[PDB]
Amino acid sequence: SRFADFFR
Amino acid sequence: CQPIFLNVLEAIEPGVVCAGHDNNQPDSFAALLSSLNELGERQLVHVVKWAKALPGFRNLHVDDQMAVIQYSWMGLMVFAMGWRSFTNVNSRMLYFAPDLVFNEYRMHKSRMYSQCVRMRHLSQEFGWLQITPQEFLCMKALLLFSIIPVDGLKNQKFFDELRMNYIKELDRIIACKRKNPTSCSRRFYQLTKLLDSVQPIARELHQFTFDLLIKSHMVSVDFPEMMAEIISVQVPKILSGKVKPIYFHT
Ligand SMILES: C[C@]12CCC(=O)C[C@@H]1CC[C@@H]1[C@@H]2CC[C@]2(C)[C@@H](O)CC[C@@H]12
Repeated sequence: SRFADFFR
Repeated sequence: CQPIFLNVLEAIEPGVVCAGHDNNQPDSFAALLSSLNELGERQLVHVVKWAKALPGFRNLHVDDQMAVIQYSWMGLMVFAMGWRSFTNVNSRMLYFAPDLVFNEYRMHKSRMYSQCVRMRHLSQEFGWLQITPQEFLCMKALLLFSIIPVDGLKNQKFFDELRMNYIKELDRIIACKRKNPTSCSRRFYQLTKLLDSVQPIARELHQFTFDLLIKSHMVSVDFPEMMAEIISVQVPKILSGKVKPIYFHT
């Protein structure tokens, strides 16, 4: 997700 | 000497974040809650950037980095909001954003007056205890490492090490000007008590936002992408007892 994309 | 740790927290502290609320429109539960939800989405972006930049944060497993932020954003945001209220309008009102300042009327229209009163109280604690800008910064950092799953994290040891170091820093911020033991001891007591009080407040807001997500479609309340996801996947874990806050005192 967009949140996960912050660490991915 | 050089306040390396404090220089960092100060340097990475997020700037002003607006909610984009239309103050030219009459207050309504839907408009107000929708504006708070969008403010949460915006603040979350800044919280992610802030955290990733904290000393030692990258030592945590990537999955844990995401976890602590997903569990702690509420307390962190509420704490920062209480400080803003204290320093901007002296706790007279809840200063969520420059364009979203709650007075009694909005506290009531939002349908979360009781929770708002507690947040206003916390805000007043900042004044009653004479919390310094530096104590605020370190306390806020410690809030990011104040809630974990009972089953532990991916790499619990790295987390324990990090949390311990942040407590150590809070402890030295207290002994900077103070040269008396019972003095430092008293201050540490007050702050830990203060940090603990954020938890019950976050819990209530967690329950409130959860119930709101469930029936948002019925009350015309909009939840942004990241908010909706976190509130339905992570927040429940908290409400069902799987994830709990770390209290200094019990
Ligand atoms: C974190 C925010 C928004 C950022 C802030 O300054 C604190 C404040 C506390 C109440 C939260 C709000 C975000 C949206 C929520 C979660 C609403 O759904 C109900 C409680 C609101």
